[PDB]
Amino acid sequence: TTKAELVFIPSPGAGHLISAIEIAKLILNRDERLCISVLIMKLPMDFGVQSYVASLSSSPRLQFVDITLDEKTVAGLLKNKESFFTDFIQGHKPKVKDFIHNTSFSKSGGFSRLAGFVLDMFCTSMIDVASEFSVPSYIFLTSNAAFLALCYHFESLKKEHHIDTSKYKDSDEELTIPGFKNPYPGKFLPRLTTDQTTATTLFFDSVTRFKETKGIMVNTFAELEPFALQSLLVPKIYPVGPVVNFKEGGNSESETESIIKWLDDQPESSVVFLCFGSMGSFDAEQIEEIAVALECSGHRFLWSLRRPPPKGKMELPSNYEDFQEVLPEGFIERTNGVGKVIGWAPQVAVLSHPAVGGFVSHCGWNSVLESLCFGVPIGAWPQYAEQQMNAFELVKQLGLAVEIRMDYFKDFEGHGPVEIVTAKEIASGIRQLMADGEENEIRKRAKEMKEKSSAAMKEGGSSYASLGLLIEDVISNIS
Ligand SMILES: O=c1ccn([C@@H]2O[C@H](COP(=O)(O)OP(=O)(O)O)[C@@H](O)[C@H]2O)c(=O)[nH]1
Ligand SMILES: [Cl-]
Repeated sequence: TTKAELVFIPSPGAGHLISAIEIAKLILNRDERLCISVLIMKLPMDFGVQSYVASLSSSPRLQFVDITLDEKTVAGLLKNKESFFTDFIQGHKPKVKDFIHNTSFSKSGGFSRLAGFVLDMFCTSMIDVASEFSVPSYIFLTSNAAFLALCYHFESLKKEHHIDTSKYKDSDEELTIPGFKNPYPGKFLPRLTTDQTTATTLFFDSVTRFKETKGIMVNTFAELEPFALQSLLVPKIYPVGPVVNFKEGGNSESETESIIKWLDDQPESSVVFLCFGSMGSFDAEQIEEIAVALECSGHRFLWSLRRPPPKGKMELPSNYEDFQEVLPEGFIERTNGVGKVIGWAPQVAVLSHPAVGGFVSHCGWNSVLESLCFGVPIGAWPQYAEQQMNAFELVKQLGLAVEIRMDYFKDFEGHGPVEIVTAKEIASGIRQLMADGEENEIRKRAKEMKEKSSAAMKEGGSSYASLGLLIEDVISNIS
């Protein structure tokens, strides 16, 4: 009884790999007639993927294959410090076709014909390898539907109408974008839409190749982004989210216990939770401005404070040993019993706790889906990538977040018009986020999304049937 194998090729890096495995197990646990091969690409300096890959146990219907090139080849692929990433992924094209002939599930025997490619956004170069075997490719976007509508619009502005999108940079003119109810102010656009860099022209070349695929799985659900989703036509969109990994309870549990044990002592829906994603940090004078707003607000707070990278290079934000380096004098011993300052945080464990009632966030989409899965309203303080669009959508389109400052951009090169958001903006945003008990109407819809996000994944839900339709078309390639 033959099955169908899907060749998952996520963009390199843990996070993309973890999201690819999450959606892979959703397909395997839904339909017995499918196996999946995840192809891992590893960068040289990526501790974490190396740490995470070693923990991978190959399920009987799920094989994790590592296909990276020898270091001789990879080293010769740093030639362009802004075309590295597209060059690196393309560099694995010959080792992908080798996997198809040797290590894949094909040649039979549980064993079955190859059936499709599910590629990440940065892996559109793999569409051509899938066509050498006369087999359709797919896209799995861990971003949302509104960002796909934004990519289609700016791909059209750049390649079809040949518009120089630099004009919209920090502008006050409002754009009409398919999938956005109200005009989009230019100053809220992600930098990838206005920056004329090398990386963005190669990124929008990948958006042009979205049209060659059979389908696109987006990490959202129909009731969350209804206007953005119904503006997308080619190709067929499958909202299968919210896809999210709760299982990795690890930051291991001993420090989470103290954080959880402390939140257990706080009143319910009373603590506003500070966190800014994997690479989010702040400069000395901005952390200063946050401590004043937190004290001046009067609410309980769990603040995740990480230490910045050296700015030369040097990987991700770290952790402090003591926050005597960072914090204003007396703030620590004055927020005794009301506030706590940590480094890396068990985000899902914190957001699921009943004491947390507000989530100030950079609006990274995985973080947003985690907050909405537990009904926690958001304070929007975006930093990088598409987060400025996530913020504008959550604040102005979905009524699910209060603005801290939507036109904020964290500059890694050492680009923005605003350096410091003030404690007066932070406290006023926090004051509005936790206000009015549970008659806060932004909090009211956050409650609703928790029920709708849970309903979308169970049988009968929009994401459940949409995922069921994705599998049917995948097996329709094999018949
Ligand atoms: O202090 C932190 C910051 C982030 N995360 C986790 O890291 C991911 C961040 O998601 P996001 O979409 O924001 O990705 P990013 O924007 O960080 O690249 C989520 O799964 C969070 O649970 C965490 O556990 N602790
Ligand atoms: Cl967690």
